[PDB]
Parts: sequence; structure tokens; C-alpha cells
Amino acid sequence: AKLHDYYKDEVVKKLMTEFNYNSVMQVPRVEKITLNMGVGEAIADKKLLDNAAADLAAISGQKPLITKARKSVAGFKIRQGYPIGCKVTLRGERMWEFFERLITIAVPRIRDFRGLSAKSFDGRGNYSMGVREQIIFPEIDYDKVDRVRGLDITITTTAKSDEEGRALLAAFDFPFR
Amino acid sequence: GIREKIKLVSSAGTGHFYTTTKNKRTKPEKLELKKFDPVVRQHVIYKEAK
Amino acid sequence: AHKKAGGSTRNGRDSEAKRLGVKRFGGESVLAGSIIVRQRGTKFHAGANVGCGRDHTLFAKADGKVKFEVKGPKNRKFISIEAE
Amino acid sequence: MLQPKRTKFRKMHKGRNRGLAQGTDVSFGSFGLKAVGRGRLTARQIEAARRAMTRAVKRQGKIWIRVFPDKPITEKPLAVRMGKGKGNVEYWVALIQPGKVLYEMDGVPEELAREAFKLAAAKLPIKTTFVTKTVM
Amino acid sequence: DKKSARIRRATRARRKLQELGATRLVVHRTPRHIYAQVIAPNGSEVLVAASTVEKAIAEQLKYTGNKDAAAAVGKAVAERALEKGIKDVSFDRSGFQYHGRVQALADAAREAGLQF
RNA sequence: UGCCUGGCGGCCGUAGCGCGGUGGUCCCACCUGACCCCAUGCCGAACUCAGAAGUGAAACGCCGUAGCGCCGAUGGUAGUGUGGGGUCUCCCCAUGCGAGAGUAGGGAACUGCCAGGCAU
RNA sequence: UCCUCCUAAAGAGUAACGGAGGAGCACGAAGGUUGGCUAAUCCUGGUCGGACAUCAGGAGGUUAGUGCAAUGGCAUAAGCCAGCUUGACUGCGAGCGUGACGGCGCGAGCAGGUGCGAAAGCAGGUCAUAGUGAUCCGGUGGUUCUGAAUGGAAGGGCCAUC
RNA sequence: CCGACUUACCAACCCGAUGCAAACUGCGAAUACCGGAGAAUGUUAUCACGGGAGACACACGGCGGGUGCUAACGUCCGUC
Ligand SMILES: [Mg+2]
Ligand SMILES: [Mg+2]
Ligand SMILES: [Mg+2]
Ligand SMILES: [Mg+2]
Ligand SMILES: [Mg+2]
Ligand SMILES: [Mg+2]
Ligand SMILES: [Mg+2]
Ligand SMILES: [Mg+2]
Ligand SMILES: [Mg+2]
Ligand SMILES: [Mg+2]
Ligand SMILES: [Mg+2]
Ligand SMILES: [Mg+2]
Repeated sequence: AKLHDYYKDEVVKKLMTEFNYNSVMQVPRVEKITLNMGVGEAIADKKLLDNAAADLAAISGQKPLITKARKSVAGFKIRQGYPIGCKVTLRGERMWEFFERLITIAVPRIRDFRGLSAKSFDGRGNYSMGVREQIIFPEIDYDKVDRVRGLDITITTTAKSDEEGRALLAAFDFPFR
Repeated sequence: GIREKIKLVSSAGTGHFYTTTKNKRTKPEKLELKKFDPVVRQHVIYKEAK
Repeated sequence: AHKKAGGSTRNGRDSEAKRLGVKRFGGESVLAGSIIVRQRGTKFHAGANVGCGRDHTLFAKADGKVKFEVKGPKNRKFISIEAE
Repeated sequence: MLQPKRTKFRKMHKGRNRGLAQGTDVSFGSFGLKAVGRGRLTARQIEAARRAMTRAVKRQGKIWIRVFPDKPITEKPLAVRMGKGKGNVEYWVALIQPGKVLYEMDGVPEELAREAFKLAAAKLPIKTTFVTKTVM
Repeated sequence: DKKSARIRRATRARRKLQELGATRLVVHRTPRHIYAQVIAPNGSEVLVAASTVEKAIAEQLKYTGNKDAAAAVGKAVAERALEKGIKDVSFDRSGFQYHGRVQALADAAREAGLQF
């Protein structure tokens, strides 16, 4: 919670002063971070998915969820019930630890960096993004992983709109344009 | 009509039995069930037979 | 030819009538075990002193007078019995 | 040739043409052709009337078809005996009750619309009449 | 949401008890308080009640919302039912699991004398 | 006795949606923490436990308001049982029953038991 | 031969070489019970990834789902998931439905012995309706029955089965 | 590096106005049927058991329909 404490001492009041919120809990707070990574090639090789699951358990210290097909789609040759994806949800101290790790170490390590887009808020303030490459996390040992495998990071926030969503992210010195 | 009639014989040795069906191409292992034995009036293990 | 031979239909099949419906109506005095309605699904639900069988046959669980009523948030049709 | 693009079933019972009509008012245009009698309008009959009626007004105004052939009619072939299943669908018809408005017209003078409906009604088996729109 | 899910959980036991025509001991649980009512078979009238929102019970309770609070309210509700003449009831957890205070309340009622 | 709140019902849209406002004494909810009792195909989100710092934001309750949902006559029409007629693919007459849709309107529920808080 | 719908005229039933579709199974879990859970579709945002894979939010509210046709039913789910388990129990059976009959179906409750649940309780197969074949003749196991002078035995009977 | 517009093209979903349905139903009769009570009328007209049958080729007419051509002194059902 080394950034949870950082949140509650300045950021709450910072949004309070500049948005005229009536109560302090009206200042939004990030509730969970969902770590999604859909392999899409388990049909070709089941065995690449367990290795992929191990990769995501290294980057974030949690066992990932193996998602099911949930519906048969012939355009991709999938039948329902087949393992197709990997998922983790992080809340509380583990969530904050992953958040600070991402922003401080990993986000600078992005190749061909230009920062992050500020328009991917789905209209309701919840951020979602995709990293192009996976070696950027120091948890995984370079040269011991089979292939590069990106993933999607979505920040689900209590914020009801993107404007106050941007205030929360910016008060964390999130990389906006 | 792939499923075939099989006989479940009590392990109590009283000669009573039940009849049912089993698919033998899959699940080829024996079927075991605690079922009521009308002769000794108790629940005993019934084993696959026939 | 002098006559033109016809074809053949392909729709000749039908199944036997199952004699479904309400056996005893409102106001009937029934014994225990009497069948009130024979159903496919639960068009009528079981109320007080009325039981529902495996094929959703509603039967009397007591002697008395049959009564139909509408209850519940969904306006479903229940069958109950006033013990008499 | 008016005809449903697809149907739930390809054959239908004969039925009965009873009762009065629904849609007895001029709801779209300003003038209308209203059926006085009852009977069946084939798609060919409806379409032949439409050709004469649209050609009468020199392709002016707007023309509305208010009826649709949705009832299929089967006919047994020549020299086949009774039975051996129902016949094959030959054509489609609409059932017409007294008072139903069959065609509507707008954008043209009343004296021209009256003449156009005369030529159009010459193609229909059922008695018709000329009606205009009214405020209810 | 939360309350709607709990009602859907409780509904099957509630309707089954109504069909059986059994006196039903309903338990309610909130983070600060726990509630218990003995309900007549017709379901509209209550017979006895005991809760931690009560002047008599609160002074003894150090902190309401505890298992000891559940034991106190269970003994209290059980003695009131016993002295009115009600001896056989059916438990209605009201969509809660029989693990903590619901189990604690039920366990408290057992020693004092209810039959369920 | 009046108001507020919680629980269990009656009832099953006149009762449900939407829009706006309003409440934290108690209550309710959010909420604090979690080796633990207990739990997550992972995750204290839910469930559970230990608590009461903050807050009524959401939710929930209450108040107001017809943009809907809903209820809804009178009259007429359709149909129709019995008997009788015609120009008989369909109608009509005597008599009885009499819709559906729509219209004028109504309408922001009413109510029972107990428990608590405030006031008298 | 059997099941579902319409014809079939608002109880049941109702014909045609009338209009349309299915069955001759499957499952020791896909059954019992306890606990838990709730879709289709669309919009917005998001690595490969696009109309359409996994993810977050929203709308929407069953427009999904049911092992297999159709109808009726299903949220207290009868739909989905997990733990434990064999009640897919044995002898009966008030009463009732449906058939000319053969027969078919439903069933509380009683007895014995069980499973799940803290308990109230639930369980005598499966959301229901097709998945089927009389009698004779034999085969197999058991049996407190019979046994052509008697004691056996063969054969027969009864029960369970092919 | 993510962009912002535009035109007389196509245009799904949705809205408003229209119809149609044996295998459509958020509505819904008249009758018919089942049951309870009451009077009057009816040579028990009702049920059960037993002795004896015949009959199981129907026809037309009305009304409600399928089939046929709302053709047939056609054909197949319901009801009188
Ligand atoms: Mg067919
Ligand atoms: Mg009227
Ligand atoms: Mg009306
Ligand atoms: Mg109306
Ligand atoms: Mg009928
Ligand atoms: Mg009828
Ligand atoms: Mg099943
Ligand atoms: Mg001898
Ligand atoms: Mg004969
Ligand atoms: Mg004959
Ligand atoms: Mg005849
Ligand atoms: Mg004849």
C-alpha cells in the first residue's frame, strides 16, 4: 500500500479542491486492476497456455484464470468450453503494488515510447490499454521465456465519467499527452 | 442400442441381483454401488457381473 | 395415359391424444389422491393441500373442496383445497 | 407480382371470407379505391390494376398499394384424381372484405384521380367506389 | 445487487416452510445488528421477538454484532418462546449460510429448548 | 398518540420505470482491518471474521412531478345461443348474451403484526 | 408401431393418400441432496484480434438455456457450477386418471434399510410428453413349494432375469 | 504518432402511420361441459347385475370445417 497511503494524503484533497465534490469519498479510487491476456492459439497448442499462465503469474504475483470459450465461433474455429484466455483481478495492497511497479519501472521500459493515450476511457472513466511486448516486466527472466506475449490492462474505477477519471490518473502522474 | 444389459450381484453372497445398462466402449471399469439387499435387509456392495 | 398417376403425401403421422386437462373443477368435493389436472408443464401450480407429481399432475393431498385462485407477483394459477 | 419473400409455411387452409374490413379509411394519400364487395384479389389482378392506375396519371403524384397477396392458393393439375395429398401452390391472393381500401393516390387533381381509378377498377373482380380523405 | 440476491437465496426455504405450515424462526443479519423473530404459520403475525437493538440486551453486550451477542440474543429469544408455550419451530436462515451468527443463534436456541 | 427506521407478510403494475429534491440522533447502507472461524476454478469483489474513523455518494427509504408503463368507463361496433327469413362463398329480422381496440378519465399505491429512535 | 403441433368448432375425444416435424435412444452422471450462481444480443474502450475469440463498463431483461423434434413449462429456476453420495432403494399402497380389453399412468401415506442437510425437510431416476413387443417355447441364478411305492433325483411351480 | 470534416450513394436497429395468419397471442365472447343448491314437471325417465339380440355399407338437409374449383346428388370429420 506504498501508493495507497500516497493516494489518501494528497490526491483525495487535490481532487476535492479543483472539482468541488461534496463528500470526500466522491473522490474516486481505483477498485481493481484486471490482468487479461487472451492467447487465441491454445487450439493449436494447449501447452503454450500453461506456459502463458506461468508468465502472467510471474509478472503479477497471482494465479491467472483460464477463461472458457463461452460460445462457439466458427470464424476462429472455437467451440464453447475451450480454454482461450488468461485473467487476474487485483484489489487492495496487491493492486497498489502492481500499479506502482507498472508506472515507475515498466512504463518507462516501453519500446518506441511516446507515452499513453488519454482517449481509451469507454466513456465511463474506466481505462483499458494494451502493452505491445511482455519482457518489459523485470519479474520474468529475459532469455528464459519462449516468446513475447503482450496483454491488456484495464483500470476499473468507481468514477462515473472520463473527466474525473483523468483527474484520478493525472494525480498519480499517469503518462498523459 | 449400444448400451447392453448388465447384472449387479450383491457381495453378501445371497444371490440377489439388480439389472441395468452400461456403455462399455467408454468407462470400461467395473461399476460398484451400495445398494439394498432385500434378503439380508441391509445395504451392501454390489459388483459387476454377467 | 388415360389416367395420370398421382404422388404420395408425407404427413400421415400423428400421436395419440393424452387426455390432458382439468379433471375436477372449482367446487368439486374430492377424496385424497384424486387427480385435479393433468398437465404438460406447470400451467397450474400446486397450492395448499395439493401435490405435484413427476409429470406435473396435480392431485389432492386431503379430502375437501377444490378452489382455483391467482396468487403471487407473477399472477400464476394455483390450485388449493379447503379441507371440509 | 406481389408475393411474400419467404413464408413460415407454404400451404394454408381454404378458410372463410367473413366479416367487414379493417383499414376502411384513406390513411396515406388523398384519394382511394374502396372495395364494396368481398372476394379474392390475385397478385396478377392487383398488379394489372396498378399498371393501369399508375400509367393513367402519367407517372405523377404517388401511388400506394394498400393490399398484399399473402394467402397461397393450390390447384390440382389437369386430369389428376382426388386425394394423393394437397395440390401445389399456383398463385397468391388477398382476401377482401367490404369497405377495405385497396389503392390510394396523392399529388394529382381529383378529376384525374377519379378517371385513373375507373381504369384500375375495370381490372378488378370486386365492386369498388371512389373515396377521399376525411378528418375524423 | 446485494439485498435482491439475499432475497432470492432465502425464497426457497421461506416458501417451503409456508407450505409445511411450520412456525418459522427468521434471522436477520447486518454488520452492526442481528435480529430474530418467531413467525406464526399464517406468516402475518409474530409471536415472540428478540434483537440486539433492545435496551435490556445491550447493557450486557460489550459489542453488538459478535458471536457472544448471537448467543445472548438466541438464549433470550428461546426463553421468550418457551414461556409463551411455543416449543417446535423450523429454522429460516433467510438466505444466510448456517456458519456464524446464524449458526450461533441456532446453537444458542438448542440448549435453551427449541426443537429444530 | 404523531413522525422516522428495520424485519415478516397481505396484495400483485392505480403498486412498475423515468426526472427532480431530501436523510444519518437511532436505524440502514456504504465503510475500517483480517494469522485467524470461513471463502475465491484467482481475487476479503461476493461470502466470512475483527471493528465503528468517515460518509449519506451510490444504494435504499421519503417527498414532488405524467415523459412512459399500467388501470379504464358510457355509447357504438364485431361476434354469437334460440327461433324465423333472403338476392344463401355471405348476410338480415325477433330475442338473449355482448367483446377487442379506442375515447373521456383515473393514476406517483393501499394495508397488517412486531421491534427500535425522536416528540408529546 | 410410438411422440409433438394444426385440422379439432375455448372440457375430453374426433376423419381424410389433410398440413408440418421427430422416435426405435442417452447418462453412474447428464441421477439424489446441500450450497452457490444467472442469460441472448447490442454499444463503448482494450496486444496480436479483424463483423465475430478472451477482458472492463453500460444498455437490455430471458428476446437465452433445456442431451435429441414440437408443444406446454421453467428465476423458489426445471437453466449453470462445486462438495458429498447411490433413493436409478425393497415389500406394499388410501385414492385417482385413461383405455372394449390386454394394459398404461399418477399418487400421499405405512414398514425396513439408506444418502445429503445444522435442521425444517428432500430423494421410489432424469423439466414433462417418443426411445417400444403379448403369449407360447426355452436359457440362467435362487427358492421355507411339489417330487407318480419310499428316500433322493430329473422334470415342474414361485421369485429374479435373458 | 493517435486526427478533423464533407457530399444528391447504400443503409441495419429504432420511431410514427398501415394491413395479414390453421400450425402468431400482452386480449377475449356466445354456447358447450363439470360440480353445488331450489322448485315444478316427467308411467325411473338413472345406475348396477343378469337372459336374448341385432348392428359395425349409411343417405340427404342445416350449422362449424379439412380436401376439391367455398365444383359435384364429390369426399372426409363435428353437431343437430
Ligand atoms: Mg412432414
Ligand atoms: Mg359496451
Ligand atoms: Mg373494453
Ligand atoms: Mg380500452
Ligand atoms: Mg378440445
Ligand atoms: Mg368443443
Ligand atoms: Mg437433465
Ligand atoms: Mg418317488
Ligand atoms: Mg366392419
Ligand atoms: Mg363403417
Ligand atoms: Mg358419415
Ligand atoms: Mg355423398
